[PDB]
Amino acid sequence: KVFGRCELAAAMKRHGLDNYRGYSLGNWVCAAKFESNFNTQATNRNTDGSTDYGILQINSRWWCNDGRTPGSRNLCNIPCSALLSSDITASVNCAKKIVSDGNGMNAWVAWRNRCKGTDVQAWIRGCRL
Repeated sequence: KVFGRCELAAAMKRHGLDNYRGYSLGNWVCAAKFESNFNTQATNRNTDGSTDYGILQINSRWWCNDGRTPGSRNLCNIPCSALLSSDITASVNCAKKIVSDGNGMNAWVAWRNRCKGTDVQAWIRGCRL
């Protein structure tokens, strides 16, 4: 499904992402917008054989297992198909593990490119949270 901006902000908040590891809610909403355009079913193939899955475009080489990626490490221990669900729970749980990995939100290229620095709070203004 395609989440509406405020609808997603409320779901990610309910799931403890506001200020998780030092990143305010807007950072996460901003990452979702440029990563998948709020679509839980987005997928994208990479030159190395991996695919990025879901609302947060979590990569199959290190994080989830899709059974077709050479060098798969499955560090969130989850099938990549669980990440395309309408329930963002599995994507959120795995993102909490990715961000804890000593680099933070730099794991998401769209985030470092389009969100890091800007007024990320704009992503949450006008919503009831």
